[PDB]
Amino acid sequence: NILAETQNKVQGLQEELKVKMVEVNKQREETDILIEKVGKESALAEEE
Amino acid sequence: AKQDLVKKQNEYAVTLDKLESDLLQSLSEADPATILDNTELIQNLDKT
Amino acid sequence: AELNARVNSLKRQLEEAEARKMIVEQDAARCQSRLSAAENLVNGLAGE
Repeated sequence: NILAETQNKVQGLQEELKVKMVEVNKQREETDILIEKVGKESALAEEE
Repeated sequence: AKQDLVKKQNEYAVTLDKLESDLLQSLSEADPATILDNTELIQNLDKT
Repeated sequence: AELNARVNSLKRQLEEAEARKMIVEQDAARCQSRLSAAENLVNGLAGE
């Protein structure tokens, strides 16, 4: 019973961590794409 | 080889019962946030 | 001169964005490591 309660708490923590990884990773990918677009714009603007 | 095995089976049975008893007391004493980061508990689960 | 000033402001914004991305990426990596440790602990608890 003690092990089962600890396991349930661990499972909840793991699920929250996985959700954070899915969210933080998605945010990082979006930021990287935006940064690449900004860099291309700067490269074009600099040439002009 | 038989006699050594029988002595090994007795030894292993005493070590297993110590590990189970060590796990129950370690889980109760350790906090739910500490259990996830506790190195001793991760090592203990591998040994078992 | 106006174009150069705008380019400099854009570059400063890009550097700030890169720093935010770097720290955000390191936080995401730490979260992923914590999630993996939690998953290993959960697997051990389930086996027990």
